[PDB]
Amino acid sequence: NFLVVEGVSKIYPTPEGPYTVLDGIDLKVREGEFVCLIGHSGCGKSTLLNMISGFNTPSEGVVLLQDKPITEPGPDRMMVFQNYCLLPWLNVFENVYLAVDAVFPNKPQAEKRAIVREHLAMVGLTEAAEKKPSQISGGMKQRVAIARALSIRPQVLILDQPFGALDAITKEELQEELLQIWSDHQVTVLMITHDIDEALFLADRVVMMTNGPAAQIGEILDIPFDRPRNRRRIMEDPKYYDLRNYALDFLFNRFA
Amino acid sequence: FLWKKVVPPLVALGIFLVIWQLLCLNPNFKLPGPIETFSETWDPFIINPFFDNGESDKGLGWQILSSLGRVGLGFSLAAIAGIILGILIGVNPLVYNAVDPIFQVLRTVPPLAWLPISLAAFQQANPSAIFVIFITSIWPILLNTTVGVQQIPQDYINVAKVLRLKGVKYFFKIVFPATVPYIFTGLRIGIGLSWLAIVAAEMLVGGVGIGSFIWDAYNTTTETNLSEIILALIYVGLVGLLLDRL
Amino acid sequence: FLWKKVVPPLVALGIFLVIWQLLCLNPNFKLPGPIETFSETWDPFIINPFFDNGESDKGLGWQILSSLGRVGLGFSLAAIAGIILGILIGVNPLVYNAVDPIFQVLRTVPPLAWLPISLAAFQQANPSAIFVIFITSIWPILLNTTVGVQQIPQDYINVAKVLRLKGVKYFFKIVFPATVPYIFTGLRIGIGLSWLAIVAAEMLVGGVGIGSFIWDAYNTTTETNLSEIILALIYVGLVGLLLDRL
Amino acid sequence: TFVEIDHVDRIFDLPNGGRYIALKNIELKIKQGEFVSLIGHSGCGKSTLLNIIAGLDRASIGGVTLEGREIREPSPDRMVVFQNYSLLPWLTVRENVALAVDEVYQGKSKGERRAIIEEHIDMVGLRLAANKRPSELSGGMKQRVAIARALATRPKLLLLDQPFGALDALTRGSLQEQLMKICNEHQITCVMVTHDVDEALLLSDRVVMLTNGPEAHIGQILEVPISRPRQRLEVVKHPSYYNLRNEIIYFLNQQK
Ligand SMILES: Nc1ncnc2c1ncn2[C@@H]1O[C@H](COP(=O)(O)OP(=O)(O)OP(=O)(O)O)[C@@H](O)[C@H]1O
Ligand SMILES: Nc1ncnc2c1ncn2[C@@H]1O[C@H](COP(=O)(O)OP(=O)(O)OP(=O)(O)O)[C@@H](O)[C@H]1O
Ligand SMILES: [Mg+2]
Ligand SMILES: [Mg+2]
Repeated sequence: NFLVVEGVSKIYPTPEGPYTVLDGIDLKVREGEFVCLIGHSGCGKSTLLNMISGFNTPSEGVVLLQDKPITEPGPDRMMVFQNYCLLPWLNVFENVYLAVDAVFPNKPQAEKRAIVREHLAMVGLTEAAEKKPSQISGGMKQRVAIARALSIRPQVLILDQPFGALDAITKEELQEELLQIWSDHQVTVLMITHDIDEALFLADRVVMMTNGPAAQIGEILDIPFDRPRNRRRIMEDPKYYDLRNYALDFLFNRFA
Repeated sequence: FLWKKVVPPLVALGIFLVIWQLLCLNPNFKLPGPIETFSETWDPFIINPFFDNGESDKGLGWQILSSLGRVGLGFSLAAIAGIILGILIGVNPLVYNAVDPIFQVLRTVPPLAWLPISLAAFQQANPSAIFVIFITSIWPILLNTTVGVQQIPQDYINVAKVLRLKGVKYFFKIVFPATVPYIFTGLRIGIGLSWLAIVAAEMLVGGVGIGSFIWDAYNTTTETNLSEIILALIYVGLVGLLLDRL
Repeated sequence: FLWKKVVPPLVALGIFLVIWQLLCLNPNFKLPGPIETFSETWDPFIINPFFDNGESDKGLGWQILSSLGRVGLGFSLAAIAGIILGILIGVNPLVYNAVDPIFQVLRTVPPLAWLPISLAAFQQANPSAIFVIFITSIWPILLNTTVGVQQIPQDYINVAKVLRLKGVKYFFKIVFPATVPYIFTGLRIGIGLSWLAIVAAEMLVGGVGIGSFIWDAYNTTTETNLSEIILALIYVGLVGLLLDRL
Repeated sequence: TFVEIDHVDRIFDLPNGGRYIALKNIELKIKQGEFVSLIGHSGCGKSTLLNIIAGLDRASIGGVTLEGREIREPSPDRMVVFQNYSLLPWLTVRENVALAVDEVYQGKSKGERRAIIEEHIDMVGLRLAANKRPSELSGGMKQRVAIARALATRPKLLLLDQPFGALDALTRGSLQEQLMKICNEHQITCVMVTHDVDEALLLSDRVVMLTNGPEAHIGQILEVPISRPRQRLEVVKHPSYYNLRNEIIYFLNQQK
């Protein structure tokens, strides 16, 4: 109805033959949902979300957004890249300002400028607004990509491990901010996480993919918690500490 | 306090200026040394430039200035054409594959071979000299810009693909800042080639301009023959050095 | 199935071959068209190369091969000298700041201006022609290599610094693989300059070789004057195209 | 003592109208064979301090002493797992590890060197991708080969900068093992920068806790009184385990 993945697959031509990454993945993501895609390293989480963002054409399959095939990346499908693609010649302010000006140039300065300023303060890079990416740390590079994506406020958000290089305090702070902007708008978030505690706190549904070649979706879960999720209370519910080890069970079972 | 950026040029200038003199100790070495070169031409030329003796004997100040306006116009047109074409050729790999050979076969034509062809095309011989400068010092700018665009990292292109960065916005925000070393190196080589083809280009104009001064001094063998052209080359290099640092 | 790699060059070859004929419809355009250029020189030259009718009249195959052996030795020396130097001046920025000016002033010298200097230094005139080719087609190889080394990402340098990679091993494992687009682009431009100064270089040798054929056809005006030099340039371009893809 | 730090104080120029003090007055002594964690906030100076020990960065005032000799340049006995993984795109996974172990062990008959590369690939589980370039890997996959080439050299001092950030639950837990036993079997002292508290306690002997903001200094050097053989299961059962963990979260919260 909103975002349909219809039997997509990915074959990568290698000198040793054909390598299969994806095989028969089906998804039905409704508007405004939060989906966390977890799995092993090298199973195909980034490849699967690349097709939704338009960066990878499926070998056999099609991805539809509102009954429309996806073939080219757009600004309504903003992505947070796993490598934090930032332009080295721009500052933290200019990197975010590039996305703001490109997706809507109609309004003049001092209004789109304020959008950049508030998003830098949201991630906490207020002091780091005049330095190049070569002068900031890896975690600070991550927050520039987050601020760049959140400023556009796209129809659907695609995140590829957006909190990997952040400490516990900073990561938890950004999770709440991500949730706040997720509810105040109609943003659909497709998120990749390697932390089980992170996926359960944010996602409405948790999707796991099998490891190795020809990876398909296995044992999709639902997350039945009250919408205003808060820490120190979601762990208190009996629905926690059994969904979590269920995810750990699948991750450990996929080995060999 | 520039002790490592103004002194090493002078220290390095000490070499190739004294060993040049020692190279003349060999009797077979007919090339004049720095002492001979800077003394034979000292009286009429090094004493004062910008002197007029009628006809076309304008010393060296006007000769290097008259040719400066020729290479300046030729390089400016080639720099604009080379950069724009290189960006257009760098993108759209089908277009790069389309005109691949007719740019390669057209860039091996010597400026002396361009002299008769440009005469027939332009029957004024004033813009013919400009074309020789333009068509010679355009391939380093064109090739370096094309290779620079083709070598843009996918990370910057991915950022451009997500946003609606296409057309002039894509070139001015992604293509140009990324390919700065390639474009500027092509301009650096292009500057040298504008002066490298000034002797041939100014074969269709009067006796004023460096390149006509070099040509007629090479044809007429006198006692102060090699010294005159060597001093002219030094003037060209210094002018090309200021143009390089610009 | 080369439909987007061999076909577009010929489709793009149709343009600049028919508009070239259409440009001659203007009576002021004295340049011969493709039809007359390939017809006036058809009988003696295009029918069969490698015909010897006496000294300095060895058709066109020996002309394109005698010059090929001159640019081959000149470019090979310049390619080695430029790459080895470009790495050495590319690293050690103190050396780069040391000989910055003496290379800029020495690369604006036209090949025709190198002709009297080479004769004085080399009183044999056989290697002096090689020197003109060598000294002309060396700076793009030198300039691109220095820029490439200076633009090596710090990530690759960090890997080389943590390990004991320095000297020959650092050049063959980090400097060379990283600076492949820069070095090869300079070589491609260097190939063009070797043929760009072949007319000037062969001013000191016999009448055999392309460059002597261009020069003596430019000095003497005949009915098949412009057509002969245009055909010779086509042979140079095709040979340069084969050398470019190597 | 094995590696010691007197008074390192890092100042960055910030050419246009500023003077940033990343670090100041850091005193730290690490004994031989000791595993030290370097937890802290994102952008506080963990990598800058780690680089100074490695030699990639020069302290403005102060110095780092290793076995009685001053540190002034990078050396193979101080191999670093780079946060950006610093992979060479023109070399495969096997060749990237091969480049690391070819200069540390010159004169090894080229027969044992191949075995060293292959068995270190086994440890990180990249056998099915030893012929793939970094351009055709994933973020977690690129991280594993980065640590694979570091462990192949067997450094006297091992410097780790977020070595498990892009790994899932099983691989990170599996790669936490085969790292402490190398530190146990071989006399390897390790300095680790991590953002996961549950893994800092499992690996380290004492936890250095930097202070958020400019002019960062060492807050606490609290040590874990747990037996050296750890299997990640009984260490949690220790009553003191949670006491140290909440102490770590305590200082991280007060730096907000
Ligand atoms: N261009 C490519 N060519 C060949 N194989 C590729 C290519 N891109 C990805 N792969 C392979 O696809 C598999 C999964 O890649 P992908 O980047 O989607 O992993 P992931 O599970 O999302 O990553 P992470 O390690 O961050 O969890 C890996 O085996 C990888 O080698
Ligand atoms: N060249 C530089 N110029 C200016 N400031 C710099 C420079 N290098 C680093 N900094 C700043 O100094 C601090 C040191 O950053 P560092 O990489 O050490 O942090 P970190 O704690 O390792 O980061 P993270 O946890 O995000 O990876 C940061 O605040 C950074 O912005
Ligand atoms: Mg990935
Ligand atoms: Mg860091």
